[PDB]
Amino acid sequence: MEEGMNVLHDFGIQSTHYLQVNYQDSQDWFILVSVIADLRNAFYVLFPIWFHLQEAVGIKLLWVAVIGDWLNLVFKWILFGQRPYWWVLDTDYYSNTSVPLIKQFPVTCETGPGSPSGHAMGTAGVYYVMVTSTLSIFQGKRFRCLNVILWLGFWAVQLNVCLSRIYLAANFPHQVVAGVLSGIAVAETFSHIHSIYNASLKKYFLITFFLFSFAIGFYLLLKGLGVDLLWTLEKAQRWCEQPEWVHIDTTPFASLLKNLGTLFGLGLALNSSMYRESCKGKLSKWLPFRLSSIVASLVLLHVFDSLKPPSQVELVFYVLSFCKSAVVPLASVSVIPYCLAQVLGQ
Ligand SMILES: O=P(O)(O)OC[C@H]1O[C@H](O)[C@H](O)[C@@H](O)[C@@H]1O
Repeated sequence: MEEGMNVLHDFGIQSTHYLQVNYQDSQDWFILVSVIADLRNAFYVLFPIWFHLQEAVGIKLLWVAVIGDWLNLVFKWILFGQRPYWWVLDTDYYSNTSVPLIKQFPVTCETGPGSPSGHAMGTAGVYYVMVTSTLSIFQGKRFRCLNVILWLGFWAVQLNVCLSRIYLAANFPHQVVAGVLSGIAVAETFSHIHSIYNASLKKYFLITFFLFSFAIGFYLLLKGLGVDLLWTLEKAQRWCEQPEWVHIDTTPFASLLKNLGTLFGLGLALNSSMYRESCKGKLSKWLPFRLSSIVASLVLLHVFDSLKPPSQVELVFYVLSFCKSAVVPLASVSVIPYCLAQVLGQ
């Protein structure tokens, strides 16, 4: 088996070297592509925009994003998998030959296993939902041209994300291909599910509790058994160039809490009391109201994102991240429309 994964690793290293050497003027473009491809933008930009227009799309988008980031974590733990920025300096494969010279970037110090890519998986899962929903909405409200344009844009986005994750290292081509396929599969699976709407308040809590308990118990069971699931945190603390390039917000534990928090926040916002009576006469039916709601949500969420929880004790950071993630869907669905209604309603 060892002589089989080495071929894939060497192919990835050679591809990264070729991209980095023969394309040097596209560094900033690839960094920008890798920056605006974070899932943070799927909770702070896409969801507020898509919730106030055909609100059935926003709930599906949030559910797909959360379940995709839980499945990516769980399959990242078991599949293991290296990243082409510590493997180059740690392997003993490049003996009898010169080791290739690879370059690191302020974003190439990721902590975590990388067998399914997570940027590609999330981007595919979200943009497939968006494109399919738009095609369904504008279906004969010349369609072939729109179909071709939207699918071309989707595939261009996926290709650019793959090239970005390969150029800056931190991932192998088979990893990004697997991530794209898994994201598309998850998007389709939730495209054929109709129970995520009008769910009770007990359902959301039971679901998030089951996910958290499964993750924590699985980790504890393997840790007691003898294996170490958190092994990439030690290999990223030696081979990263600058010790300031690693952050705690990219620790497998942080993402899980940040996803459970936003799921619970969406549940609370949907099953609250202000949402059920947001309209008070003539409201929630006019374009100015919804456009102003979108603008206010975007501006206030962008301002509120600046509040960085203190990172001195890990438990405090985890709980504050949970609460801060829970705030955004609750404050974007229940509070801003209520304030706008009570101000410009009479
Ligand atoms: O695609 P990757 O390079 O593995 O990055 C994807 C991962 O980035 C962060 O570190 C988070 O832990 C995850 O929420 C995300 O899935």
